[PDB]
Amino acid sequence: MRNFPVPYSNELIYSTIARAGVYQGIVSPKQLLDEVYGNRKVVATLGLPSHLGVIARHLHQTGRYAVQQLIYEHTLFPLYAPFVGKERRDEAIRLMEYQAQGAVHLMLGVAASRVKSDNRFRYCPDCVALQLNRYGEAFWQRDWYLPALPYCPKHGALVFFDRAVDDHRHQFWALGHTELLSDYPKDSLSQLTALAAYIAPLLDAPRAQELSPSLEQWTLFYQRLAQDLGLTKSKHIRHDLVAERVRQTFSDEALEKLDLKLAENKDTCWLKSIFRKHRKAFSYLQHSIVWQALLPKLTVIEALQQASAL
Amino acid sequence: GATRIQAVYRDTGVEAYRDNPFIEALPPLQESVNSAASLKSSLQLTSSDLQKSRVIRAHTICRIPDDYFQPLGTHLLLSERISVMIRGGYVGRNPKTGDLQKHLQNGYERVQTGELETFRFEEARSTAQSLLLIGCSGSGKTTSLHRILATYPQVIYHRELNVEQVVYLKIDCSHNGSLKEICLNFFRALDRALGSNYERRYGLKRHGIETMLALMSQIANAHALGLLVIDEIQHLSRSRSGGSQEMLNFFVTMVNIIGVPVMLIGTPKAREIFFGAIFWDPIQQTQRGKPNQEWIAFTDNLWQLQLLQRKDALLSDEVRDVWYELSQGVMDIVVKLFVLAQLRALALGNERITAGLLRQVYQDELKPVHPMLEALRSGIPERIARYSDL
Amino acid sequence: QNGYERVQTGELETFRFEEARSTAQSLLLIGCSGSGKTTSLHRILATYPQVIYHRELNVEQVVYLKIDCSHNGSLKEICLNFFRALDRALGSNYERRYGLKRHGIETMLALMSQIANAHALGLLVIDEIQHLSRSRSGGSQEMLNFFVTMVNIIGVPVMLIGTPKAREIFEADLRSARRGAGFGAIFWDPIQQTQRGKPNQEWIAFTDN
Amino acid sequence: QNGYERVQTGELETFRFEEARSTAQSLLLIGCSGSGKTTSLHRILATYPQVIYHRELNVEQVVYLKIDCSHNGSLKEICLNFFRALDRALGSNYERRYGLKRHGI
DNA sequence: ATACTGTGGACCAGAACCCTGATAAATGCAACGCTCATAGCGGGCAGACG
DNA sequence: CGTCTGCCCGCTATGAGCGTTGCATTTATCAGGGTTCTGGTCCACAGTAT
Ligand SMILES: Nc1ncnc2c1ncn2[C@@H]1O[C@H](COP(=O)(O)OP(=O)(O)OP(=O)(O)O)[C@@H](O)[C@H]1O
Ligand SMILES: Nc1ncnc2c1ncn2[C@@H]1O[C@H](COP(=O)(O)OP(=O)(O)OP(=O)(O)O)[C@@H](O)[C@H]1O
Ligand SMILES: Nc1ncnc2c1ncn2[C@@H]1O[C@H](COP(=O)(O)OP(=O)(O)O)[C@@H](O)[C@H]1O
Ligand SMILES: [Mg+2]
Ligand SMILES: [Mg+2]
Ligand SMILES: [Mg+2]
Ligand SMILES: [Zn+2]
Repeated sequence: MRNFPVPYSNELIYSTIARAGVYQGIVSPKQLLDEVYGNRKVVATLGLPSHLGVIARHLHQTGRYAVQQLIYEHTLFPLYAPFVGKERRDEAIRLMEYQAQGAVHLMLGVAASRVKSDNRFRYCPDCVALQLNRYGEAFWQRDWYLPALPYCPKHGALVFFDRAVDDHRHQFWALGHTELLSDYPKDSLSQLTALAAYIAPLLDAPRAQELSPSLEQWTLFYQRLAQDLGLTKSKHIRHDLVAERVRQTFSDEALEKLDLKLAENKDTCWLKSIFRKHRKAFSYLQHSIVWQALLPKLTVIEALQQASAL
Repeated sequence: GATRIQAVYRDTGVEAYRDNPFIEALPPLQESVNSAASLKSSLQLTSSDLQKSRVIRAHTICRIPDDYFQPLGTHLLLSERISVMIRGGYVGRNPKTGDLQKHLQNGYERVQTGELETFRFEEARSTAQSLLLIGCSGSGKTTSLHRILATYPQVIYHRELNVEQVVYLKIDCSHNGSLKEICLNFFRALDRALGSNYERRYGLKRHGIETMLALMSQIANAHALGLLVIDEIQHLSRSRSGGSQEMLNFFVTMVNIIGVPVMLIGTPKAREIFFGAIFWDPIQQTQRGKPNQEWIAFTDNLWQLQLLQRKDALLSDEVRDVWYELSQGVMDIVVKLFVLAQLRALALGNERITAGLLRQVYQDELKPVHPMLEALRSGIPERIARYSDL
Repeated sequence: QNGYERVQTGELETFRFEEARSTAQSLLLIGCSGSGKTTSLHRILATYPQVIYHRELNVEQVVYLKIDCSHNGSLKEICLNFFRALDRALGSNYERRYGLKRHGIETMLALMSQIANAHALGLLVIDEIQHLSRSRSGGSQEMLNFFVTMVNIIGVPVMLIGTPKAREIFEADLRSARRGAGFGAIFWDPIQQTQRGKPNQEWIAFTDN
Repeated sequence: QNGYERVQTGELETFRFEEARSTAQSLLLIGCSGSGKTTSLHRILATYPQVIYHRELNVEQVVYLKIDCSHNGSLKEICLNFFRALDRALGSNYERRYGLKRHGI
C-alpha cells in the first residue's frame, strides 16, 4: 500500500485501516485484507488488535510512529497494563507485533473472557459534530469503546445502533456522517458519567505504561488501605461499611448496568474477593469503583503512584 | 521509476496560497528573466572536437535535434498559464483544514453507486481549470511541454502527512477511441512513476466501464495529482458508438466536479469534435514588413552549431531565404534539414553549406513530406484543406 | 535533493529536474522488389553480434531484431511476431505469457515496451509493410494512428522496409509522413547503364566481377 | 401459466390468475417400524396403473409417484429424487434437463 | 483451662475454545461462443447496340 | 425490341472485442476430542465461649 493515512488524534487503528480502505475505493473486504496485510485469514478487531508491525511498517517513513506508539496510544492497552502485572504485560506487548490474535487475548483478563461485550457499533451525537467541524471526517474513538461502560466520558449517553463487528469477521467499517444521529431523548446516571470522566484520563497518560504493581503489591496495598479506613477487624472485613459506602456512591441501577450487582449474602463476590488475597488480576472497573467509593481525593494516576510506591 | 524529493516548505506571497502543504512546497514561481533562461539549451561545440575524424564529427553532429531548444514568445504564455492552473488547483483541495478528506469521502459513493454526480458533501467545491492546445504537426507541442513541466519534481513526499504528491502525469489516448484503454493508460503511467501495482488490481477484477471511470478519478485524488495531460486527443474521432461524446463529457465532469485540472493536445483535426484554447502557427518570415525577430534569432542561434571545417560565420540573406522557402516555417523541418545538409556535406567532403546543397538535400531526402510543404507554399485554402494540417 | 533545497532557499535561481526522452528515430526504406532490401540488411546487421551478455549488469542486450508484417493486415499479428522473434533469439518463452487473447492491441503494445528496455534492444525492423493496406480488421485510420502510438511508446528506433506501393500509406497526412521520414527516407532505383553522357562505373564493376 | 412466473420471479406465491384455485388435501401416516406401512401402501397403490396415456389430449397422466428422503436430509437431494423417480416411470431425461444445471433451491 | 465455629487455602473435575478431519456449497479463471465492422466476388437487373 | 455491360447487392469469409460457461479452488459447516481455565468444593487453620 503506497499511501497509508496517519491516525488522527485519539483514534482506534481499526478506524485507520477502514479509512485507508475508503480513500482508495477498495469495496471488496478480501481485496482490502490482501492489500493492507497480505493474508486473507485476519480478524478485524476493535480494542486489542493484532498484526501491528505491518501497520507500523506502512507508516515507517513517518518518523514519529513506531510499534509501541500504536500499541499504547491507538489501542485499548492502557486499560489492562497497570492491573495484569509485569511479565504478562511484556509478553502481551511482544505478541501484539506478531500474527497471533488468540494468545494476545489469552494473556489479558477480559480479553480471555471470550465474549465480545456489546459488539455493536457505538457513537456519540455531539462528538461527531465536533469531529466534522475540526477534522472533516468521522472516526471511531477510544473514548466511546470503553470495555464495559456504554457511555461517552464527557457527554451523556452513547446512541447505539444495529450491526456489529462479528456480523462480517473480515470487513472494516468506517462511519459515514449520513448516519449522523437520530433525535430521541436519552438520560444518563450522574455517578456513571462521573466514573467515565474518572477513568478517561487513564487513556491519555504516559505514566500508565511503567506503573504495573504486582499481585502481592495489590493485596498488601488494599490491606493497608482498609486498615487505615478503620473498618477492618483483625484479619477480617466488616462487609457492611464497604457495601454501604459503595451503595451511597453508586445506585443499584448502575451496578445492574455495569454487571457488578452486589451479593453481600454470598461469600464469593467481586467486592469480597478484593479484600482477600488476590488470585488473578481484576478488571479496571472494579478497582475504579473501589477507589471512587473509598477515597475520591486522588486521581487514577495518583492511585497508581501510591500502589507502585508500596 | 521517479525520484522522490523530500519536501521543504517556503513562504508564498499570496493570501490564498496560505497554508497548503501542496502549493507551498512547489518550486517558486519564476519571473520573466527565468521564463526565457530556464528553457534554453544548446550543443557544447568544443573547439577541440572540430579537428577529429569524419566518423566522430558525424556522430557528434546528429545530437542537434535532441539537445537544441530556443524558447519563443508563445512558450512564455504557455508556462504562465500552466503555472497558474497547476497552483490554483489545490486551494480547493486543502489537506490541512479537512478539505481533501471531503473530496475523498464523496468519491467513495461514486465507486459504490456508479454515478459520478452523487455528492455527499455540498460544501466541497472545485477550483481547477482547463486548457486546449492545437497546432500544426512539428510545431513543438510535446518537446515544449517536456521542458516547461520539467522544472517540477513530479513525485514529492510530505512526511507531516503520509501523502506522496504526484505533481503532474502524462498519458496519451488509445489508437482508436477505446473506452477501457484510456482508463488503463492512466494506471500504466501512474504505476511506473510510483513503482506500484495499480493496473493489476484496478481492471483485472472484471469491472464495468462506470466503475473504471470512478476508480481512476478516486486514485487520482488519493495522490494529490496536480495536472493530467492527455496527448493526441484527435484519436477520439475514430471512436466506438458513443465514445466520441461520453469521454468528452467525462473530461468536463473531471475538471468541474472532481477538481483535477486537465490539459488536452491535438492537431487542428481535433477542433471538429468540439475549454480555453491556444492556437500555434508556424513562424512567419514577415510580421510588419520586416523579418521576424524570433525567426532571425532562431536561425542565427542554430547557425552557431557547425562541425564543418570550412564553416561560414556570416549567414547570407539568400541562404536564410531558401532555408525558409524549403522549410515553410515548421521547426522540425528546419532542424532536420539543417542536420541532413550537414551530414551530406561531411559525406561529400565539400564542407560549406550552399543553397544548391540545401535544395538537393530537400529534393532527395524529404520525399514523403513534399505535398504538405507544397500546399503550405501555395497557400490556396483549397489545396490546404487536404493534408498539411493547417 | 540538494538542487531542490538550494532553489527553495533562494540560493539557486533555477534548476532542472529529470526529463523524459523524446520520440524514437524512424527510417523508411522504399525500393522496387528485386533490389536487395533484405540481403543488404542481413549483410549489414551481421557485423553486429545479436545477443551480448554484460557481467557487471544482468541484461542480455539484444542489439537488433527483425520481424515481418502479416498478410491479413492485422495489428495483433504484428505485435505477436515480436514475441515470436524474441523467442528465437533468446531462449525463454514469451508468447505463452504475453500472447494471450484477453489482452487487447493496446495492452500488447504496452507489454512490448517493458521487454524492449529490460533487454536493451537496439533496432526493430519490420519487413514488407505494404501488407497493411486494405485489411478487414480495421479502417485506414486505425493503423495510421497505431504506428504513431507505437513509435511514441517503445522508444527503440524503428526501421520500415516496404515497396513503392506502401508509399501511399504513409503519404496521407503530415503526422505519419513526419514520423516515417524521421531520419531521412531512402529510395532505391535500378542501376542505370550510363549516367549523364558517360557509361556508369557501377554496372561495369558489377558485371566484370 | 401461473407456474411459469413462479419459476421466473422465484417466489412460490406469485399467482397471476385469480380464477385459478387449489383443491387438494394433505395427510401423514406415522407408525412404529414393523407395522407394515410400505408394503400396505404398495398393495393399495397397485390398483392404479401410474402412467396412463390420454389420446384426445397429449398428456401422460402419472397417477402417483413415490420418493424417499435422503439420509443426509439435504436440500438438493430431495428435489433430485423426484426427478430420478419421474424418469424411471416415464423414460425421459428430466434429471439431466433440470438437475445438472446450476440452480438454487 | 478446654470444644464450637467462621474462614482462607489446597484441590477435584466441568467445560469451552482450539485443533483436526470429512463433506457440501460459492467463486475466479481459462476456455468457448456471439456480434459487429470491413473488403470483395460474381450473378441478376436497368440503359445503349444491333 | 431483346440483350449484354456496368451497377447493385446479397452473401461468404475473417478478425477483434465482449459476453457466456464449466472446472478446480476456496469457503463454509458440522462432529469429535482435548487441555488448561475456572467454578465451586472440602478440609485444615485459627479465633473463640463454657
Ligand atoms: N521551439 C523549438 N525549438 C527547437 N526545436 C524544436 C522546437 N519545437 C520543436 N522542436 C523540435 O521538433 C522535434 C519534433 O517536434 P515535437 O516532438 O515537439 O512535435 P509534436 O508537436 O509532438 O508533433 P505531432 O503533431 O506529431 O504530435 C523535437 O524533437 C524538437 O527537436
Ligand atoms: N397386514 C399384513 N399382512 C401380512 N403381512 C404383513 C402385513 N403388514 C406387514 N406385513 C409383513 O411385514 C413386513 C412389512 O415390511 P415393511 O418394510 O413394509 O414394513 P415397515 O416397518 O412398515 O417399513 P418401513 O421400513 O417403511 O418403516 C413384510 O414382511 C410383510 O409381509
Ligand atoms: N548488391 C548486390 N550484389 C549482388 N547480388 C545482389 C545484390 N543485391 C541483391 N542481390 C541479389 O538479389 C537477390 C534477391 O534479393 P532479395 O533479398 O530477394 O531482395 P528483395 O527482398 O528486395 O527482392 C539475392 O539472391 C541477391 O543475390
Ligand atoms: Mg507529440
Ligand atoms: Mg525481401
Ligand atoms: Mg418405507
Ligand atoms: Zn461525546
